[PDB]
Amino acid sequence: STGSATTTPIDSLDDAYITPVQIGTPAQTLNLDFDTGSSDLWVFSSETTASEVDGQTIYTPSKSTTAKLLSGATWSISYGDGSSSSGDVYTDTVSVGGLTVTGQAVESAKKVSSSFTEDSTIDGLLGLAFSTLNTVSPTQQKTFFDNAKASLDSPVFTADLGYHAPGTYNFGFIDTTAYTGSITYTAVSTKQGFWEWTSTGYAVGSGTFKSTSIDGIADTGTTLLYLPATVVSAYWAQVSGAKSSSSVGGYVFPCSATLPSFTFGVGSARIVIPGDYIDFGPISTGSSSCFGGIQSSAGIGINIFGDVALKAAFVVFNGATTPTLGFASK
Ligand SMILES: CCCC[C@H](NC(=O)[C@H](Cc1ccccc1)NC(=O)N1CCOCC1)C(=O)N[C@@H](CC1CCCCC1)C(O)(O)C(F)(F)C(=O)NC
Repeated sequence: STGSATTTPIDSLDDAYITPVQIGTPAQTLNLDFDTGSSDLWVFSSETTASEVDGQTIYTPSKSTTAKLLSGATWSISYGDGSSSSGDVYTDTVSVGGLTVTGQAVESAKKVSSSFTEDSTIDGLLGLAFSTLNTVSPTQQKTFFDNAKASLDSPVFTADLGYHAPGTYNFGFIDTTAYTGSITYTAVSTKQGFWEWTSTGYAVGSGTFKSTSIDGIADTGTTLLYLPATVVSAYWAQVSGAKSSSSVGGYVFPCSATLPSFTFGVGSARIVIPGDYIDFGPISTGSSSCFGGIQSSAGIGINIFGDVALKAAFVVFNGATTPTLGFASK
C-alpha cells in the first residue's frame, strides 16, 4: 500500500510545512507539521485548555467511533525551541494521503505552551523520528510510519519540500519523476533516535570543497540549517555587511546583499542550496537587516539539516532494518 500527501508552507518564509491528515470515523482533518526529529503524534483537542486554543482545528475524540481512551497513558514533550505540550492518549485510525493506519496512538493535548497557542495554522505534530523517542508513558507507542511499515510497498518515506511552494510526502514508494540524476544513500545512526547521518564536508559559493565530517540530523521540523561555528563563520565572511548579532541572536545581513550558495557533501555527491533559500527575510517589519538561514549550532549541541537544506533536495528516509538516508538533486 502507498500514500501521497501535499505539504504547504505555513507562511511566505517557509518557516514550516502543514500536511492534511484524517483522524477518526468519520474523518476529522487536521493539518499537522510532519516532524522527523520527534516521535509523537499529538493534536489540538476537545480536552485542550480552552484559553490555550486560538483558531486551531481541534480533534474531538467524542465524535469518532473508532476512538478509544488508552487508560492511564500520559505524554509530555518539550522541544529544541523550548515549546512544550502534554496530556492523554487515545488510539484511533489515521489516514495520510490514502494510507490508513488502524490503532494509531493519537496524543491528545491538555496543555500546550504559548508558542503553540500563537501558531494558528499548525493543529499539532506527526513525529517521524525513531519510536524510541516517543514520550508516552508507561507504555511507549509506535510512530505512524512504524505502524504503516507492514503494509508499505517499501518501508521508505520521502520528503520533497518546496521553495515558497507546496511540496509532497510519499509513503511506500520513490517517485523517480521527482528528482534528477541518482540518489546517493548514506548510513544512519539510530543511537539517539534521530535520523543521524554524517556529511562529507562543504563549499561556500564557488569556493573549494572542504572535506570534513559534520554529524547532523535530517530534521523536517526545524526551519533553519544549524552548523558548527567554524563552518558558519566561513559562510558569512563571504557576505559583505554580515555579522553576528546579540540582540537578534543570529547572523544578520543587509537585505540588499546577494548570498552565495552553500554546498554540503553526501558521500561523493554534492547538494547545493541556492543563495536565495538562505535569505530568511527582514528581522523586523521594514528593517534593512535580514536574518540568515545558516546559523551556528554551538548553543544547541547537535547539527541540524533543517528545511533550508532539505528543500534543496529529494530526500528518502529508507526505514529498512538498517536505515539509510538518500539525497538527490531536483
Ligand atoms: C533549536 C533547534 C530546534 C528548533 C526546532 N524548531 C524550529 O526550527 C521552529 C519551527 C517552527 C516554525 C513555525 C512555527 C513554530 C515552529 N522555527 C524556529 O525556531 N525559527 C526561529 C528562527 O526563524 C525560523 C524559525 C525544533 O524545536 N524542532 C522540533 C519540532 C518543532 C517544535 C516546535 C513546533 C514545530 C516543530 C524537533 O522535533 O524537530 C526537534 F528535533 F528539534 C526536537 O525538539 N526534538 C525533541
